[PDB]
Amino acid sequence: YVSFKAPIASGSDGVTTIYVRYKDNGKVTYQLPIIVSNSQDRDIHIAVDKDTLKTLNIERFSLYRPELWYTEMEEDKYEFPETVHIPAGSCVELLNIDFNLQDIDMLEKWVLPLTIVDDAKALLKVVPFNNYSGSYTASSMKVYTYINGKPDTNARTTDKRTGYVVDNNSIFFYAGLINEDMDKDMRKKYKINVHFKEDGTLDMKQDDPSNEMEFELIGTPTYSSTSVMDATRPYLERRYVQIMFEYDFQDFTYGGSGTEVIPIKYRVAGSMTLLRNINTQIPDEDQQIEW
Amino acid sequence: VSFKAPIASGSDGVTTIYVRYKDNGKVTYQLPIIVSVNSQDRDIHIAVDKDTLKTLNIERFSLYRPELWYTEMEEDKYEFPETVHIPAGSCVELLNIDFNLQDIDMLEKWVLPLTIVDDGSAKALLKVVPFNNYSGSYTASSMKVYTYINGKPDTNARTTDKRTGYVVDNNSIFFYAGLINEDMDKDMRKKYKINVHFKEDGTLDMKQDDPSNEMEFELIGTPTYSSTSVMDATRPYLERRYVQIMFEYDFQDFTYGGSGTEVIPIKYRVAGSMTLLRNINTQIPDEDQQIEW
Amino acid sequence: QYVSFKAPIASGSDGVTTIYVRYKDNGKVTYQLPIIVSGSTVNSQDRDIHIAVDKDTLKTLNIERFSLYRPELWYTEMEEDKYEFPETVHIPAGSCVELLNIDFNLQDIDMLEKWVLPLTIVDDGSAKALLKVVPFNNYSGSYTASSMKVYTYINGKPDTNARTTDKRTGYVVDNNSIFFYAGLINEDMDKDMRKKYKINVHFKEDGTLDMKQDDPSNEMEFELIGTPTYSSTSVMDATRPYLERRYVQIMFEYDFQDFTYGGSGTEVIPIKYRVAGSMTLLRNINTQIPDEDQQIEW
Repeated sequence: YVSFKAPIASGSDGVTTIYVRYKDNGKVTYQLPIIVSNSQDRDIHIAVDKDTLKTLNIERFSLYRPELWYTEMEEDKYEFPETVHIPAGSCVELLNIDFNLQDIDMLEKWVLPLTIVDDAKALLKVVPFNNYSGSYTASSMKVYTYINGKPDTNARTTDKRTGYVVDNNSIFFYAGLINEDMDKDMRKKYKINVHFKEDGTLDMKQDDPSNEMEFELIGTPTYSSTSVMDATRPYLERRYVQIMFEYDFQDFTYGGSGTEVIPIKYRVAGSMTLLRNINTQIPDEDQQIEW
Repeated sequence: VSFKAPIASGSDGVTTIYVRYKDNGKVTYQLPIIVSVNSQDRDIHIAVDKDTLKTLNIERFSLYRPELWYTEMEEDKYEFPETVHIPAGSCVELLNIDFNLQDIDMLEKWVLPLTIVDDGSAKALLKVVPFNNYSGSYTASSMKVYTYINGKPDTNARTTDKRTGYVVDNNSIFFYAGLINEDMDKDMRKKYKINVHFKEDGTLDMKQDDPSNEMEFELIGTPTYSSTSVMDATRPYLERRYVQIMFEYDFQDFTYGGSGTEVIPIKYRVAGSMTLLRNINTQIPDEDQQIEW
Repeated sequence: QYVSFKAPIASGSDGVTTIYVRYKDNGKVTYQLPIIVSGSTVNSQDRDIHIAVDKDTLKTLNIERFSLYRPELWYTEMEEDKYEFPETVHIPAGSCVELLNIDFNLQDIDMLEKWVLPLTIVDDGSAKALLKVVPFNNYSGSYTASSMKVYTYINGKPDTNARTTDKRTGYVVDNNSIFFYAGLINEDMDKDMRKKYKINVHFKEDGTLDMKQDDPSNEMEFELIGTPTYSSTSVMDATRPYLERRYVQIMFEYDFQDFTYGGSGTEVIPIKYRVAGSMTLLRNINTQIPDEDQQIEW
């Protein structure tokens, strides 16, 4: 039996998360092993399986929740050999998936659905990353509601916010506590592009040119990058990226679509910190990351 | 041959239609019956499609979430002609759906499932949403819900972004007390209805719907409301009409444990305001056609 | 005639029937499940009804209700070592009711799982029962947690703003010990992650509590603050004078860390919390019924 074997096992839906680094013009290669679980010179044929991904979306999220659906990766963003040759004697070969991630919209949950048509499926959730992207701890980020023109004393918080890749040193967030799984046409309006500068200051500007959420940065946001060695595991390095910011924005889409509502102005203030666990015994900058 | 409602259907195939509650709740909804030149005198037969609605409820919500299900509108609350004649040449005709909405329980998500059984040679799942000048989705960001801890309301308050005000009659609506989930078990949910009546003198009447008042609703002070209108800066013909209600009350959540089992009620102090916005396109003389939903 | 099962309460929206069994001396307790012969005529046959465990009906329910993509919400088939019941039940000619004696051995049962005993009548000697076995003691059930404040550690000190929920479930461990999930940890989260936040609460005679984390390595960095206490009080209902309301209030304060909020896999910065306040359990007792189990109004 000929199948695929990713470094980590798939989730409850059969989707495997793969982490690819965004580098120089975002050209990066992922190596997916193909296993024969051999006295034959086998030419294995691989193809994009659009249909398995559609069936999974229906089965998991249903036709009634398309905002939660995985999106098939665009043909212009990837390339892989149609045929993989495993000579007689070998039982393992690698499928080199070459990605071109430049200008990828991380609004979508990109999946590359692969299948062995001639000797088994692989639903690869392609997650680009840089030194500033991932799941930030947002417990010190306070979101105050404007009540009678002034921010209220009572603050709302969440445990984490995702920083999505834009390029090699820029990421984006969804403003305040905006639901990261809300209607895609509506959530793209709350993107905040955050660029990491050499002097330790950040650039924070809304993605929406018309700035319908009326994003307004307060003061000069900053970031600090520090590293601690683990006590228990002495070769493990914990790398922290703390971002400190303050801004105002408005939720003008909470009523659902179509409906024009009274915007709810919010004051977002505090910090968020990203952790990256690195196994400094592994010299490769990508293989050393412990996801 | 198909149907054409003013707004396109949602993610489930259900089209929301807005019908004004008026004089004893008798209102007619004129629903276009489009053709996509018609050289035939066609007699298009319309029927209630109970089965498409049942299939949708199962497919979207499942048999295990009936509290989320759409309810087929009661036969006593609507009437429409079985046959719609579109003469040769016409290509577009209006189906007259006559509703009798008096004493409609807006606890239910009413749907009128229609189908074309004969085109005289297409479905419409109409979610009937009655409205008055005071119903819709109210902004509830200035509404604070305090939990009673050791007999006194706590300092920490909980808020939500919106609450729905459902039609009762022409000048009365209802809300679900505090932050009670508007999609919870229907038998439980109905116990938390607050009837809000808008008087001319600018004051309100707020009383629980439950005669036995099991949620121990107690109005504090006198609830008032303000109704104002502003003309838009950008679009000069657009009129923004605001209705703000100002209230304070106490109630108890005695259903959070599910059903059957008896729990310690959680008393809450609800205090603040809620505001409803209605966008009206002046230059359109009809009071229902000017609304931009 | 139709042969079926008849539990004291009717089944839920899913079709699972909740049965309450008391945790006693080494947790050995018997549940009596009646088997009924319904029909217009009198049973003139000596019927030998055959009962079996129906693994498949439970699997079908789990998939139909929660789907294959939410296994953390799934019911778990009860372990064969925790129950015993006769394979055959004899209803003699004349009778239409007999009882299936289900003998449970609940010692060391992990209440992390929603245990279901799926039963079926394979032969009526000429109907399914999905029993959700819920062990209970005098301290287990759904506690009101509105006075339980959870403060987030911001810059090494607990924040002024507190988060609360309406209820927390106290699950049976033994006859006088229960467990909770620390702070506001989701009781329906990934089970492998969920089990790490168990707090074993033991009710002592002097009115004090023992609160220790179940995880031997204490990865959640649980730290009890001061001495937690409990008070047990009773009020008689005004309207129904034989009804007794039993309250068990537990007063505690502790610190813990949520180190699993990111999902599984990638290691996150733990969020330290200060949990402080009280929780109260209500139990309604019908004093006219002398039996300690039959008197409880669930």
